Amino acid sequence: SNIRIVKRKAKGFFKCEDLVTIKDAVKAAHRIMSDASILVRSYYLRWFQSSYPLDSDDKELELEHFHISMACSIVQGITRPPVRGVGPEQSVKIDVFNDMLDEYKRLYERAPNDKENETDLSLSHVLAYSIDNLLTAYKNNIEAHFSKYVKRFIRCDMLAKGFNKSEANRVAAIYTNAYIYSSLFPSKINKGGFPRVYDLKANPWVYLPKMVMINQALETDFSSVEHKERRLLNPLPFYSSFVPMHIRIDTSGLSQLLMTKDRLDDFKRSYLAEFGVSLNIKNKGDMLASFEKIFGRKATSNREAGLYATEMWSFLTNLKTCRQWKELDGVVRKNDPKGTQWMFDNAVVTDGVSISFQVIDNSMFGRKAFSREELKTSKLLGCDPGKRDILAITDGIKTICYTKGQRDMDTHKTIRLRTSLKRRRGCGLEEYETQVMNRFQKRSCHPEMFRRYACSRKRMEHMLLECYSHPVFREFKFLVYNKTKSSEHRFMHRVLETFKRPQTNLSKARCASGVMRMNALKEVQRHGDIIIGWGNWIRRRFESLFKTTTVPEHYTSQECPSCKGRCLRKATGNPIMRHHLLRCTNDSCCSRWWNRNVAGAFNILTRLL
RNA sequence: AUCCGGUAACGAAACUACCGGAGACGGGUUAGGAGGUGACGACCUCUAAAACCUAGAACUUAGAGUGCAAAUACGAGUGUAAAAGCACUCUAAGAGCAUUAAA
Ligand SMILES: [Zn+2]
Repeated sequence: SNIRIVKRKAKGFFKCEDLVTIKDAVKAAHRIMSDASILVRSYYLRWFQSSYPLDSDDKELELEHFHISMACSIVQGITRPPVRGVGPEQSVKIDVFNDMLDEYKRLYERAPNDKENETDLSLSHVLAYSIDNLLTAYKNNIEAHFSKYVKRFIRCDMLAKGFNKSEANRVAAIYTNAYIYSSLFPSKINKGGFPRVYDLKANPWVYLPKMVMINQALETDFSSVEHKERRLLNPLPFYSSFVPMHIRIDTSGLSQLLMTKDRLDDFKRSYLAEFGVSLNIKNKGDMLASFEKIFGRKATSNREAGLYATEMWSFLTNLKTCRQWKELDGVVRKNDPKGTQWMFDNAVVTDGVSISFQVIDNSMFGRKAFSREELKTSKLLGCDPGKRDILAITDGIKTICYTKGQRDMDTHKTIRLRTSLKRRRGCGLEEYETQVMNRFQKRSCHPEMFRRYACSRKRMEHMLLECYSHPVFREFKFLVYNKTKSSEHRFMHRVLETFKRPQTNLSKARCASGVMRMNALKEVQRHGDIIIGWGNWIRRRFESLFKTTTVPEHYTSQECPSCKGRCLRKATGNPIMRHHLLRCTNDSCCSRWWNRNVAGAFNILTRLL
């Protein structure tokens, strides 16, 4: 199906009287989720010491959906398991609640208190979607960063054994290629002979214990290794940021928040008068009943049911009487070949400052089902995606780069940091956050080190949340998104004007050949008439205005256009070995001075030609 | 304090130096422009804002328009009688979120 999102400010969307409830709901959601994540993280660490190496008669611990749900109940002070019924399958899961409950007592050094976290509002339903995001986070972190752990462990070992820090990466790469394509890998799972990549995607939980072991050794085993090389990772993600996070609100969730039995009667009377049908609702919880019993008759089609959801939002929100409704009232973009029509999807995501609207295709609205010759005339350009500079563009006679500093100035980097320090320093919390908490780095995986950090934060949790609850922090969170487009769009506009006119010089770039001059003199007047090369190593928005192509990156930083062989290496022969100075290693070269951007970008463009 | 461009010492740097332009989130609070002598200044008026305070808005780029701010001479050496910037309407091209995280 087709799904799209629209992001706008939340001002005016909610009614004035109901605005207070929404604001307070966000605070409770962040506190419960943040505390729950720490409790879950601590529990898993204890399981690591329970059995390692793993036994052959038991399966690895995999976190299920109800694990996080029980954790939230413990935080709120629930005294008994939420499990319903008795059966062989629930024999083990029932006892797990007691173990987790005991762990919560062990984490803190004081008697648990219930009302320090409970809230009178019934915000249980909202927490349902927040759990899903955390669960999916573990899979993404394990699969993506697994290869990084392997290289670092081998890299640290080489450094410890006295081997030079230059060949350590090469040695690690050789081992990594063989195993991927001694104790850092398990036995091959798939019997079909496929590479280990398929095995990694088969299940991420199997490899999670291995990463935990790697981190523990890195903290203490490699004492002599330099601090810079020992960059600790976070195999177990957890919500550490104190800033409130976003939440998802649906029709069922919205009713549980704002609807009340006394106020419910007003909705029933309004619906009956305006539609002539009386709802079969007698209590607040009856609003979640199936469509069959709501009216006593069944809908003729799936799209009919969707219309019911839309009207519910109108009563509790100014959906059709707000400024933002202009872009959601069946607006069709000018450049859609299919002429698709979109409408509100009865879903809202907000954090109290910014609101994101979910809009789906009209054709699929309701109950969804289960789920070449242009190169001759076009002007050619190449790119060399580096690290210091996000992107670089060359044409054989001049170069332009999108430096990291350019984005920093556009995003108001200095102001954001300046404002944050001053506001926090007013309450005196700066010393505790930096001087104290820095001694107990959160990325540590040992139970003892983590326990010290966990209890320390709990003591100052009340003060920290109030200080970080100021909207100023969230305002900057929206500012970066708004300014991100401006920084990227302006650079793309500069690209057109940079090469719109024929180059005014023909001899400054001595390395330029006859072919380079022929392409430079070409005149362009449209965005789509320019073709920009790209490499395997931001491209989402660039392709929307300019056509792109892929070029191999093999040996693109050593080859030279007018030499018998590779001649590019780091500059030598001077007392100072500067950061990015490059000098040719032979006199038979068109140019003796080179830099990272021009040296690599020029070769990429040459291959395209 | 930083970004961009040029200049040499064979498309050279976080210092090898110099020169010409941008910019410091929103609101209240300071110095610059224009005008009762569009001569300077004597006296006032419209806009605007670095340091400080503060629970506080906004979909993005190229261009086209409208709409703003009012109070030297004649004569019998002599008396006196449009800029910075901002707001709105348009055209063209775009328009999917929440987070974990790093060489
Ligand atoms: Zn060469």
